[PDB]
Amino acid sequence: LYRRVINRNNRLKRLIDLGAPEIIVNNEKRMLQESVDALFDNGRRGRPV
Amino acid sequence: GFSEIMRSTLEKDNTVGTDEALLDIYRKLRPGEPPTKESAQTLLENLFF
Amino acid sequence: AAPVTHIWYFKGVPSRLGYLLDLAPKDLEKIIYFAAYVITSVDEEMRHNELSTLEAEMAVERKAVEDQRDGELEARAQKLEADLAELEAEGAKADARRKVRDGGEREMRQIRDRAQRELDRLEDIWSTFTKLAPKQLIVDENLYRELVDRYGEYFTGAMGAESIQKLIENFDIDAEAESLRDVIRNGKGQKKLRAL
Amino acid sequence: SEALRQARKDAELTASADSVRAYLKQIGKVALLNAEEEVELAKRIEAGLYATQLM
Amino acid sequence: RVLRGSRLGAVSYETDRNHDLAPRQIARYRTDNGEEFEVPFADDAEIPGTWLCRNGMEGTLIEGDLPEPKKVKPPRTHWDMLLERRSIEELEELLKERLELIRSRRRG
DNA sequence: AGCACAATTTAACACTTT
DNA sequence: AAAGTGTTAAATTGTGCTATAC
Repeated sequence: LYRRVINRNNRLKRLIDLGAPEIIVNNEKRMLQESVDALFDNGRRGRPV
Repeated sequence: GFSEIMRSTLEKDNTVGTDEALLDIYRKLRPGEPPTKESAQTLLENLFF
Repeated sequence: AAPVTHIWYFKGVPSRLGYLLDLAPKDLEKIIYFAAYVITSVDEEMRHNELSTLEAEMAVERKAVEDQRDGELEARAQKLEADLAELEAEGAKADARRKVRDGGEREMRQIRDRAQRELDRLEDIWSTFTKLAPKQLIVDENLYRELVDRYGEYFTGAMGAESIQKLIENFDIDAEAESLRDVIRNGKGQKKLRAL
Repeated sequence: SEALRQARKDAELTASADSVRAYLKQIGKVALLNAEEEVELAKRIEAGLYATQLM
Repeated sequence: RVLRGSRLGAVSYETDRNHDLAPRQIARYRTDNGEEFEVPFADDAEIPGTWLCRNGMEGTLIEGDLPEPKKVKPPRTHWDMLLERRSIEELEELLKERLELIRSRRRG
């Protein structure tokens, strides 16, 4: 779970510096939110990892 | 014809026709998907037939 | 690199972020998981005083829609005059002339109703702008771009945890505390039972 | 077809809480291109890059 | 069966002490957002100019040495990927072309 | 699976425009 | 008389718990 959080965080940090359309950045931020939610309390919102 | 409950529901149902019930079934089952003519007559035959 | 809401303070029972902002949990999940923009601020002074010039400019675009409508309607009138002139200049069958006059009415109806639909769209965007307030929702995802490219200087809107952070920034606790104290003191009903 | 041309309107306002399906419905709203539109878009991209470099 | 395991490391048995320890000196670095970090070092140690601090970002020493920018580049910054495959004469005879399309489309 | 419980909807209502 | 419009109850979902040692 820590690896998935820092993975999606590094990919967001790369997509922002590279310059990207809004859809890819919003999808990355939603994936980051779901990764941190899976870290803190799994299986609460949506299906569990 | 005996069916004292069936004609009661046939009064209180308000949905008349094949397509008018097909859109209701599709919108209650998906939910919220564009009604087509494939998903009308093939969804019911792709779930039980 | 982007803020993230703590899951205990959003997906509890009762949801504390929903109580602290007076937002429904079904709307909170639409905001923070990138499904609906939220208005987070609106300049009331500019929207108050420039309202007359904005609706005067809005009537220009509405009459432009109506003008293109009546231009296409005059085109349909001249086209149906040409049909009922050149087809009936000689001897002809009756029922095909009935169908020609029917199809002219059909295209005229199509013109005026397409214009009616886009007129209702232009009414809807202005009715949405005139009732703007913070902690709202725009689930359309096309109407917000129309509000950003046009009248985009009168407000701010965003998506997700940064917008929730912006709402928490502009949150005066004492005003909500005094209002919640006064509601349970004066009013009654379901409104009092909620405010506790 | 008011219903048929409604439920098509009322489809795009629902949650669909599975995020994969949300991303697929989000990317479904942009049309494809033909073999000669990408040429025009690439010409516009290269012209804009040359203009930003000269800037 | 029992299945012993170990996180790879060691446990030494020197009884601990607290009086004679080789002497140390303190450096102080300063990061970009005005933070100060104190780092101990041995006395026989070349104190470096830049240090990856506890904040997560690099901080230089408090002195004015200015060691190295080390001439590090961009990498590929698009353009470079445009200029390496297409030359300047082909772009200048294209951009102006596109520029004339701004002149003809504006008036029809 | 169920047993309890509290939060969140259809619908059922009088009240006020149209 | 229709048409909303807000306030007030039954349906409707989700959360939490369910013995002890080898």
